[PDB]
Amino acid sequence: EDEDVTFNDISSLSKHVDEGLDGYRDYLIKYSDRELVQFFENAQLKRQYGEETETVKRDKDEIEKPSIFALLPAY
Amino acid sequence: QRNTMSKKELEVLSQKLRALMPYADSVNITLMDDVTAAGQAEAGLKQQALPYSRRNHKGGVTFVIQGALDDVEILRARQFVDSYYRTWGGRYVQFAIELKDDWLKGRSFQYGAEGYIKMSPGHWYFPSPL
Repeated sequence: EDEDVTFNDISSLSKHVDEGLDGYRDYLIKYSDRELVQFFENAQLKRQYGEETETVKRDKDEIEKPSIFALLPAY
Repeated sequence: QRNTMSKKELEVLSQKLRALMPYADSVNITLMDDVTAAGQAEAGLKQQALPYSRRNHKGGVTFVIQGALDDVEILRARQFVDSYYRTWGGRYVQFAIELKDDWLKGRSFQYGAEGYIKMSPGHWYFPSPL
């Protein structure tokens, strides 16, 4: 409800909206189980023909990356 | 090169050795060349095709053999070194043999004078010049 800032551009608006959902995104990520979340993320992207092996295991602050559309089923 | 003695001193040395060895009638002292020793060492490593590095010191030469050697290489090296040691002993030339894994475990890195190691995408280490 704060009209305290008005937006120069697409990215400024988009980020302002995005940062608002994080109170919900936290709650979903607290209780889902990350291995599913990542599995779905990699699946909606067509990447590397949808599933491929990983030689190396490397965790990339994946907590802030994950889309809500990935989080919901896992929860 | 590394010994400075007179003939008299050498004779005295001879006689004292003879006193230590009551079964020997005499001890013959022979002067050998350091350059010869070092050269025969390096020639043997080339002849065996082993990869190596050489380091020089005021009183010694060190050959460092390190990495992921194959079992044939390890066999050859063990045989050669064992032969050399029995001829020249271990005082002047030393052979350092080290099996070890590939450097930095298969991380990627920037190896200049300002190098660094990637831990993961998004993560830099900057530990030392590489």
